[PDB]
Amino acid sequence: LLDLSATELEQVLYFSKYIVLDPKGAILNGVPVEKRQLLTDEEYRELRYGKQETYPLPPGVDALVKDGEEVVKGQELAPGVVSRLDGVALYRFPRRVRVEYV
Amino acid sequence: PKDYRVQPHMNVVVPEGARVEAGDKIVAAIDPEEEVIAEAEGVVHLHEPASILVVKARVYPFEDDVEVSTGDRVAPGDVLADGGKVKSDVYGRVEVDLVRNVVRVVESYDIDARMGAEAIQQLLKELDLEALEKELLEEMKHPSRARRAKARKRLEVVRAFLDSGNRPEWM
Repeated sequence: LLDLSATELEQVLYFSKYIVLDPKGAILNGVPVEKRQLLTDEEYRELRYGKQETYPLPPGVDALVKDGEEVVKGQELAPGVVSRLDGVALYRFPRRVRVEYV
Repeated sequence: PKDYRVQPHMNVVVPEGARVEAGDKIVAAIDPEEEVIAEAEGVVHLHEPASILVVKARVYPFEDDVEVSTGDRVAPGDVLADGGKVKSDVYGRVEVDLVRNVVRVVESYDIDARMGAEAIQQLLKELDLEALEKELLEEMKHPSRARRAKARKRLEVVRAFLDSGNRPEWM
């Protein structure tokens, strides 16, 4: 009746916390909003914060990306940190300011 | 190029790749006095951030005019800044950053979403037995054997709920 996968989809969201995708939505993970389909307990939660992960850097360890700059899923953000999701890169707090001054 | 070691207990109101000449303070420490002033002319850079954090936000720079405030889900097209030349491409909280002179929006949505049986119940309520009947009534004939066996067993179910008086929400 509810056009879900007769056994799998049912059990998956019926007992677990596995989020159902009932009305609404438009943002995607590659393919447009799912009308009746399902998404994992991680997909939902992580939708509100895609890539939003703070990657701490040790002192005396500069970077490989200057502030606001598009990153690749796995691209070495820094010479001591390997990011695990795409998006843009952002800084936090300054410790060094090297730049041409006449 | 003189680096000038800036301690973390000092504020810095300078974006990456900014413009500074011998009169504009760069590292404007929370504490006054001794704080560095503009050393000569040129641009400015920022090295060794303690944290490099990525975000599924998108970058929309501006030179002037900040209309869209902070925290509002902006739809793909709604003017963010620059009078009208800067528009979002996705929903989500808009975090204005006057420091870096750029407004960004974290790609997020107000997706409704449940778990367990209350998840299914409401979806059962929303199921219109009427429209689905016609939809499948066509889905049974026009399509081939692939979708035929599907609509075959599928239609009889709803049809059974119609000539009953018991809505499928009662399950």
